[PDB]
Amino acid sequence: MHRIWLMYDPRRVMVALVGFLAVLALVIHFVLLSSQRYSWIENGTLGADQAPVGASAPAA
Amino acid sequence: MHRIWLMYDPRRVMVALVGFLAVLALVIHFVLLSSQRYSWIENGTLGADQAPVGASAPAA
Amino acid sequence: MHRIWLMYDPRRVMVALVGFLAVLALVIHFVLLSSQRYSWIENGTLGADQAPVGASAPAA
Amino acid sequence: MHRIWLMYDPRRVMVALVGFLAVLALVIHFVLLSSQRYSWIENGTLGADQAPVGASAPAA
Amino acid sequence: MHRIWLMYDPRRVMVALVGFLAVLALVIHFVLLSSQRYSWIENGTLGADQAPVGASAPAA
Amino acid sequence: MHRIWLMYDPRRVMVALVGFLAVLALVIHFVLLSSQRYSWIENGTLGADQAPVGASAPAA
Amino acid sequence: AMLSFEKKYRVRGGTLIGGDLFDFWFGPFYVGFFGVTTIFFVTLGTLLCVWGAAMGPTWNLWQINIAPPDLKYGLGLAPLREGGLWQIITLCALGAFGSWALRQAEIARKLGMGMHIPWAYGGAILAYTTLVVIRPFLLGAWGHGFPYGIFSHLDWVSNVGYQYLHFHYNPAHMIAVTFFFTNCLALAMHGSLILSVTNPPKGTPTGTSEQENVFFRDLLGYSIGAIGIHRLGLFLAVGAAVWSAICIVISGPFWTQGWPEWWNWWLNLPIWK
Amino acid sequence: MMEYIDGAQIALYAFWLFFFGLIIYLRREDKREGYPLESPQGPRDGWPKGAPKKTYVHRDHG
Amino acid sequence: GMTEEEARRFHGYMVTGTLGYVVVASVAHFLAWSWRPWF
Amino acid sequence: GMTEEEARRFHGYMVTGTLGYVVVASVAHFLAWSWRPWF
Amino acid sequence: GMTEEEARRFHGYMVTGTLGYVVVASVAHFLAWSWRPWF
Amino acid sequence: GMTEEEARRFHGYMVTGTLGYVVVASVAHFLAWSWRPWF
Amino acid sequence: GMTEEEARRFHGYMVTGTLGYVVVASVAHFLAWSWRPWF
Amino acid sequence: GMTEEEARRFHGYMVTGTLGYVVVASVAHFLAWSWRPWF
Amino acid sequence: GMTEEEARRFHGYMVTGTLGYVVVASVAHFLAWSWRPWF
Amino acid sequence: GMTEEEARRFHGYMVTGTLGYVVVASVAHFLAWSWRPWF
Amino acid sequence: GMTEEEARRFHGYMVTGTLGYVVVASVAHFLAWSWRPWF
Amino acid sequence: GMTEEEARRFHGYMVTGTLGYVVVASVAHFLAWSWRPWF
Amino acid sequence: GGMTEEEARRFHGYMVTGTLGYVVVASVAHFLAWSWRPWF
Amino acid sequence: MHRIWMGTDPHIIMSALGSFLVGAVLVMHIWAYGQFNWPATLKAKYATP
Amino acid sequence: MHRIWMGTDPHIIMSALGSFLVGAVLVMHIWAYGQFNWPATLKAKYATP
Amino acid sequence: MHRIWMGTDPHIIMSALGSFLVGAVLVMHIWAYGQFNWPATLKAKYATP
Amino acid sequence: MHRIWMGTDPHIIMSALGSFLVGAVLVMHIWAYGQFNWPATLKAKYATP
Ligand SMILES: CCCCCCCCCCCCCC(=O)OC[C@H](COP(=O)(O)OCC(O)COP(=O)(O)OC[C@@H](COC(=O)CCCCCCCCCCCCC)OC(=O)CCCCCCCCCCCCC)OC(=O)CCCCCCCCCCCCC
Ligand SMILES: CCCCCCCCCCCCCC(=O)OC[C@H](COP(=O)(O)OCC(O)COP(=O)(O)OC[C@@H](COC(=O)CCCCCCCCCCCCC)OC(=O)CCCCCCCCCCCCC)OC(=O)CCCCCCCCCCCCC
Ligand code: BCL
Ligand SMILES: COC(C)(C)C/C=C/C(C)=C/C=C/C(C=O)=C/C=C/C(C)=C/C=C/C=C(C)/C=C/C=C(\C)CC/C=C(C)/C=C/C=C(\C)C(=O)O
Ligand SMILES: COC(C)(C)C/C=C/C(C)=C/C=C/C(C=O)=C/C=C/C(C)=C/C=C/C=C(C)/C=C/C=C(\C)CC/C=C(C)/C=C/C=C(\C)C(=O)O
Ligand SMILES: COC(C)(C)C/C=C/C(C)=C/C=C/C(C=O)=C/C=C/C(C)=C/C=C/C=C(C)/C=C/C=C(\C)CC/C=C(C)/C=C/C=C(\C)C(=O)O
Ligand SMILES: COC(C)(C)C/C=C/C(C)=C/C=C/C(C=O)=C/C=C/C(C)=C/C=C/C=C(C)/C=C/C=C(\C)CC/C=C(C)/C=C/C=C(\C)C(=O)O
Ligand SMILES: COC(C)(C)C/C=C/C(C)=C/C=C/C(C=O)=C/C=C/C(C)=C/C=C/C=C(C)/C=C/C=C(\C)CC/C=C(C)/C=C/C=C(\C)C(=O)O
Ligand SMILES: COC(C)(C)C/C=C/C(C)=C/C=C/C(C=O)=C/C=C/C(C)=C/C=C/C=C(C)/C=C/C=C(\C)CC/C=C(C)/C=C/C=C(\C)C(=O)O
Ligand SMILES: COC(C)(C)C/C=C/C(C)=C/C=C/C(C=O)=C/C=C/C(C)=C/C=C/C=C(C)/C=C/C=C(\C)CC/C=C(C)/C=C/C=C(\C)C(=O)O
Ligand SMILES: CCCCCCCCCCCCO[C@@H]1O[C@H](CO)[C@@H](O[C@H]2O[C@H](CO)[C@@H](O)[C@H](O)[C@H]2O)[C@H](O)[C@H]1O
Ligand SMILES: CCCCCCCCCCCCO[C@@H]1O[C@H](CO)[C@@H](O[C@H]2O[C@H](CO)[C@@H](O)[C@H](O)[C@H]2O)[C@H](O)[C@H]1O
Repeated sequence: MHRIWLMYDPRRVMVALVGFLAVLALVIHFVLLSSQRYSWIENGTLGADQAPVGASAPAA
Repeated sequence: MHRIWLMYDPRRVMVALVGFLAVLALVIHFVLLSSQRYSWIENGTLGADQAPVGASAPAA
Repeated sequence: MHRIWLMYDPRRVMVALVGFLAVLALVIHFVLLSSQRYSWIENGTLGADQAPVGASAPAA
Repeated sequence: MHRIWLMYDPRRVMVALVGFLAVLALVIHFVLLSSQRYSWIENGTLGADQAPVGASAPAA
Repeated sequence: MHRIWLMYDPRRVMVALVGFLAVLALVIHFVLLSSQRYSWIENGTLGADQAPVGASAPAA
Repeated sequence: MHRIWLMYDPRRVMVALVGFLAVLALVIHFVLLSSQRYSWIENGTLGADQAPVGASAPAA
Repeated sequence: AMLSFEKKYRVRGGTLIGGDLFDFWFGPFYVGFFGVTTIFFVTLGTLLCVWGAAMGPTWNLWQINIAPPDLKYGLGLAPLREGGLWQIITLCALGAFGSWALRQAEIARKLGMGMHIPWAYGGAILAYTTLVVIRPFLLGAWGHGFPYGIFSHLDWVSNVGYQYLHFHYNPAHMIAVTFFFTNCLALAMHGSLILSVTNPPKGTPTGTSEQENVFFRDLLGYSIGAIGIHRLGLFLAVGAAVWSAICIVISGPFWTQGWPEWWNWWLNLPIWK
Repeated sequence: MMEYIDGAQIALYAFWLFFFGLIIYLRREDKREGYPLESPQGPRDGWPKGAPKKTYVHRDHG
Repeated sequence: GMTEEEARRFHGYMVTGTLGYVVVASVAHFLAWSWRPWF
Repeated sequence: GMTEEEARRFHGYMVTGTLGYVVVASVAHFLAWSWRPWF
Repeated sequence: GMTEEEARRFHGYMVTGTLGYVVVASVAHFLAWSWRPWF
Repeated sequence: GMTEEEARRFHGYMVTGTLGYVVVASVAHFLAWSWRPWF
Repeated sequence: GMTEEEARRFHGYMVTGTLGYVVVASVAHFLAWSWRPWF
Repeated sequence: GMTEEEARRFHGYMVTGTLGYVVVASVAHFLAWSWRPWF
Repeated sequence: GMTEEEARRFHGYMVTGTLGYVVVASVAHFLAWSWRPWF
Repeated sequence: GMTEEEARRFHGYMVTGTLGYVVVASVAHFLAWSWRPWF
Repeated sequence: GMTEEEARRFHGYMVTGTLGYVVVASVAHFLAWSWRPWF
Repeated sequence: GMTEEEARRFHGYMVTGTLGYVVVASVAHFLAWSWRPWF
Repeated sequence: GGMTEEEARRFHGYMVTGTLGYVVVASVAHFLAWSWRPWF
Repeated sequence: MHRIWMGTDPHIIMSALGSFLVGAVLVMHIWAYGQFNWPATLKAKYATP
Repeated sequence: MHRIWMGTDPHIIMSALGSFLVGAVLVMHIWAYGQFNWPATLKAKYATP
Repeated sequence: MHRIWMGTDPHIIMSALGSFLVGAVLVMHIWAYGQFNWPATLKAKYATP
Repeated sequence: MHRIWMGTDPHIIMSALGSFLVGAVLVMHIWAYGQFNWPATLKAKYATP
């Protein structure tokens, strides 16, 4: 596996990895922050039985 | 089959593969997250019989 | 038949073929997913007798 | 662990780190200040049970 | 810790620090001056009991 | 303390300082002149008991 | 501070006005007589903008709005709180922009350069002068100028366009837009080409004018060449501003109807009337 | 459920952080020639410090 | 460029790859047909 | 470039990594199917 | 680049950091799950 | 560039300063939680 | 650059200026607090 | 640049002038406060 | 790749593993049939 | 990688550990079956 | 990394620590069961 | 890093410090238990 | 760089003494606080 | 049978097997908690009414 | 059995094992508090009406 | 057992240990103050009707 | 035990320790004022109706 560090410079890879993780974490956090279920700054204290849930009915 | 890698630089193949898989994975997750049935962030706690379903052919 | 690979470099043709198949597959999935009958992400669980069918001749 | 500082120049990493922490702190403070629950400059004197809370799941 | 001044030229760090503190101070003053509770040029003479407070969560 | 002038050319510091103080003073005068309470060109002859004060919090 | 090669260039001479009197630098900046008049007008205009913000309803940067006078004041100066301030700021702006172009001419003369940069900037000054001087003068009131405010001037642009119902149909505007879009395309190609020969893939030799010329010729079918692409970029960028000046000066002073009905002449050509 | 924060605003600050990063990078590239500056107080670098001067490999013969 | 025997070796894998792909696609189509016929 | 025996060694890792990834993805689909079947 | 020695010892820290990161993330998910399940 | 002994001396300051910062931030969350818990 | 004795000397002023600044800011905050508390 | 003796001489003017300016400004605030207090 | 000698050893173990797997599955099916017959 | 000699030691432990895992798993199932029979 | 002599010595501590940990945990579960039986 | 001579000597204080810490906490828990027993 | 063995020896003795004094004074303060307003 | 190991690194073997065991065990337990109604019966036994 | 440690760094092992145990213990407690209704009964014993 | 310390800077060890304790102790006190209703009962003693 | 100080400057040690004590003591006092109703009972003695 370590031949990966011979194909690619670890100095270049580490920047790409941290860049990927930082973007991915920021994307996921703001997606949750934009939701109703997980908007934790406003509603984090609610407790799971009274946290919002998306509409059920396929019908009836 | 391994001689395919004599044609293509594996150092390029891995980047193209990761690029393809990342874009494909992101596309499919957002397609599902756009759907009614699989908006798991808002409605993931519904059971399978309570999740939305598309409209059947009319018979009413 | 193999002499086609003397006329055309297979390291080009393989990449062209993979690209063609990728775009073709993506188009056909997208056409089906947009349809009423085959919008499987929303209506996939419907039985074949319940799936939409497009109209008819209005033959009285 | 210390060999990271041979791969990267500590003069650059430390300025990158200071810049990152500066931006991140400002982002978190301004996100909080824009919220209802943690707009502390207007509402900081409210007790924890008086502070705004996001709306519950709908009940019917 | 004085060898931070061998990593970095103090003449440059002090200009950057003076710059940072000036911008930060002006930002915080302008945030407060934009607020209601701390609009001190208009309402500075009000008592602490009289200064604006942002609204609480409504009682059930 | 005087060795600060070995580090910085006083001829440049005095330029920076005069520039900073000039802009700061113009800022503070225009901020006050835009206020209701300290718009002294229109209202400077009013006594301090007569000068405007911003809105209190209402008591209930 | 000076660039490592700069000192031998810092000679006297080349001024238009003032001679040796202001022929000196301040940090990187060349001063000169038109530098002194630049700073005067910039300072006076900027502080009158801050005064305009102070007497307006907010310090919010996006919302500050120093508006021209009512049309009833015609070509006179209005009361300062009723749009006369916008008029004084406009004089400072004209003075600052003119001083900037003449200072550029003094700098270019000191370096033995051609006068291309001052005259290219003259294209932008022409558009500004059209918007606030020429078009309002032809309409007979300074109140036809646009307001000084980061978003309120976009409200003016919106409303002026809809004064002609469908401003896209303005024929000079179509040309001006085409120049702006063509300029941006040409700039992306010129930037890309120079960078791609000077920064080739690792281990490749530095490229050449011949490679640039060959590639460009596969893009457009013809070679533009080195001086040709800079002539083109200058023609496109300055022509965009000149056709902009034309498109706004014909809107109102010369054409008053909706712009779609201007195209009636094309429908009535005798070969197909 | 955040009322003030919305996706267009989030995107816009994402862009600003990229853009101010980009201006820094371009100002580093702009200093590959003529820097460090001469001054009566010795060399000066400005800010950011410039990227080093490039050396260009010529076409080996032709 | 390939030699003729180098090309004829490659051709064997290409045909096998194509047949494998068509087989997978056939099973997919037959699954899809049994789920929701299009004729 | 790359030698015959490097290309072979790389292939063994590549095949193992591809099939390993498909096995993890298969379990992900088994979990998804248990949670909310799409047919 | 670096030797195979250097690459192989770097890989040891890289794996260890990855494991540490996955561990913290796993605890974060179980805290999040017990606070507010998403299935 | 640093010698390894310089990197080792820097590393211990960098670790200590990071952990010191995290300790101060831990108190800041202790205070913020006491004033207005977010869960 | 600096010699380490110059770095040692400069640091003592820098720490004292930072302390003096933090002290003035501490009085400023306690004046502000007693005028109009923010918690 | 400057001699340290020249730095001492300038520092004398600089500190004195700075404090003189602050003294004039403190009187200006005394007058402004007497006319229209801001707290 | 694998020599004729290696292939001969490898085959004997592959046959052994396959038969072992089939034996275990034979017990599994006999148990399943006795629990819930499917024809 | 490994010699056959290293492989032959490793195989001995690998079989032993696998066997031990099965034995503990067998007790776990016997207890589970006693507690809640699933057929 | 570790020679066999380091590994042989390390293993004695690793095994002892693992045993000690399980002993403490066995007491913990005995007490927990006595307090609130879970089957 | 530390020699064995340092490591052996450091270990003795690290153990002694830990046992001091556990003893103090043991008294703390005995007092807390007598005050408010949590089982 | 930093304290030698014997500088550390001197420092530690004062460091121990200062810590002990601080704990002693805090012990007195807590006894006054307890007798003033007991908290258990 | 031991010659299957020869080309390998034993730390990769134990890493891969360990990852598989962790995965399979977690999947099995979370599945089993669904089917067997434990710990749900444990929770109900000590729940406050 | 000890030969498995050969070639490793003992600090790397103690980091990995330490990380795992902190994670495992924390998860097991967060889970156990949900199931056993403790400390919820503790809080109710001392809560003011 | 002392051989585990060899490669390590003792100041890093003491910094890591001390930081862990500060974190753990602060968490434990917030948690305990909530479960045990203290200082809340203390505050209720010395309060003005 | 004194050897822990070797390779450290006394001034960084006392700077950090003094900074810690200032922080800790201010936190404890502001906390304590909230619980013990002091100086609030002092204020109420001398307040004007
Ligand atoms: C969401 C909006 C999307 C919306 C959809 C948007 C899609 C846009 C895709 C654009 C991709 C551009 C990529 C590119 O230009 O690469 C340069 C290369 C030309 O350079 P070249 O030098 O001449 O190339 C030949 C060769 O010398 C290159 O060698 P190189 O060393 O540089 O490596 C490049 C290769 C690496 O090789 C491989 O990937 C092939 C390996 C084959 C292995 C076969 C398996 C055998 C072993 C078994 C185990 C194997 C284990 C793995 O990689 C590339 O760079 C190209 C990668 C494929 C690109 C696919 C493009 C489609 C992507 C679809 C994405 C859909 C969304 C997820 O040209 C191409 O790759 C052509 C791209 C394909 C175009 C096909 C034509 C489209 C026709 C459409 C008709 C549709 C209606 C019928
Ligand atoms: C809207 C989308 C498109 C918008 C498109 C906007 C594009 C704008 C691009 C141009 C902006 C940079 C201009 C520039 O580099 O001027 C040279 C000057 C000094 O460095 P130097 O030239 O390498 O070295 C000379 C100096 O060290 C010594 O010279 P000397 O001793 O002879 O003279 C005295 C010194 C005193 O220093 C100053 O006065 C500097 C004051 C700079 C204030 C303006 C900053 C604007 C930043 C805008 C970017 C963004 C800021 C947020 O040097 C001088 O006198 C130099 C005078 C330079 C005058 C430049 C005036 C430019 C005004 C531009 C206003 C643009 C408004 C949009 O540079 C600087 O002071 C630092 C500039 C750093 C680049 C900006 C990066 C900002 C990233 C975000 C914040 C980063 C925080 C760490
Ligand atoms: C080279 C010095 C070492 C160090 C050596 C010690 C020693 C020795 C002791 C502590 C102790 C403690 N350390 Mg430590 N500690 C270091 C770095 C840290 C860091 C960090 C972010 O880097 C943190 C959060 C801690 C945290 C802690 C606390 C858990 C505890 C007391 C408060 C304290 O230190 O406040 C923050 C203050 C600082 C970080 C400054 C440095 C430590 C100060 C000087 C300790 C003085 C008090 C001590 C008891 C005096 C010894 C004589 C006594 C009579 C026994 N240390 C540095 C790297 N630390 C004590 C303990 O174990 O209590 C249970 C203890 O005996
Ligand atoms: C609007 O209409 C809509 C709605 C869209 C409807 C209409 C749709 C229409 C019109 C569709 C048309 C479809 C079509 C038409 O032709 C489709 C044709 C498809 C074809 C041809 C598919 C072929 C696939 C072949 C594959 C995958 C081969 C893989 C090969 C592999 C893996 C081996 C690689 C080589 C190796 C390993 C050896 C190296 C050795 C070396 C190097 C050595 O030995 O040296
Ligand atoms: C909206 O919902 C949407 C978003 C749509 C849903 C979908 C989301 C999707 C698809 C997510 C996919 C995620 C993913 C997929 O793989 C995510 C992959 C994550 C991964 C792999 C993370 C890896 C982390 C690794 C870390 C942190 C390593 C740290 C290493 C350190 C610290 C040590 C460095 C080395 C040192 C110190 C030694 C130097 C020695 C040297 C130099 C020497 O010795 O020489
Ligand atoms: C939306 O959020 C919102 C609302 C915005 C809220 C959030 C705000 C946030 C995140 C704020 C963050 C603040 C912060 C974070 O670190 C702030 C950090 C601030 C800091 C570090 C301040 C430090 C100041 C130090 C000073 C002043 C030092 C002065 C030194 C002097 C005078 C001596 C100079 C030397 C001399 C004279 C000797 C020469 C000798 C020589 C040459 C010789 O001897 O040679
Ligand atoms: C539900 O509806 C639908 C789906 C339609 C229903 C229909 C389903 C259908 C049609 C199913 C078909 C299934 C099927 C076939 O037909 C399935 C076939 C299954 C098979 C074949 C299983 C084989 C297992 C073999 C094993 C486990 C071997 C293990 C070997 C081991 C352990 C030894 C390893 C090697 C060694 C030691 C040698 C190294 C020596 C070396 C290197 C040396 O000596 O050098
Ligand atoms: C929802 O219901 C669904 C999910 C659908 C239901 C279905 C589920 C299914 C189908 C499950 C299948 C599971 C399965 C199989 O198929 C599961 C297979 C499990 C297995 C194989 C476990 C094996 C464990 C082995 C262990 C623990 C070994 C430990 C060995 C040790 C410690 C020694 C290490 C080496 C040493 C010491 C030598 C060093 C080097 C030396 C000496 C040197 O180098 O010299
Ligand atoms: C609730 O629902 C779900 C979650 C599903 C429920 C299910 C949960 C499940 C499945 C749990 C499984 C848990 C598990 C396993 O499977 C758990 C396994 C735990 C283990 C292995 C613990 C081992 C601990 C070992 C320790 C503490 C050792 C310490 C050693 C020390 C201190 C000595 C230090 C010195 C050394 C070493 C060397 C010195 C010499 C040197 C250097 C020299 O000499 O050179
Ligand atoms: C409200 O809820 C929550 C917040 C949860 C509740 C709170 C909870 C907790 C957990 C609080 C924790 C507190 C704590 C620890 O645990 C607190 C620890 C405090 C400590 C360690 C105090 C130590 C003080 C030591 C002093 C003052 C030393 C002075 C030394 C002097 C003066 C000598 C200087 C040196 C000399 C003279 C030698 C020079 C010689 C030289 C140079 C030479 O000889 O060369
Ligand atoms: C609330 C604040 C909490 C503490 C904040 C963090 C800073 C603590 C500083 C005081 C404690 C001692 O902190 C310790 O300082 C010494 C030097 O003095 C540093 O030591 C550093 O330099 C010495 C030489 O001087 C090297 O031998 C050592 O390897 C290197 O790390 C340590 O890396 C740091 O851990
Ligand atoms: C890193 C160190 C600092 C980390 C700080 C970040 C928060 C960490 C919190 C972990 C502990 C949570 O601890 C939890 O606190 C809440 C606060 O509402 C307590 O809650 C209880 O006491 C508080 C006290 O004000 C009451 O307001 C509340 O109504 C009551 O339910 C819980 O009984 C306790 O279990």
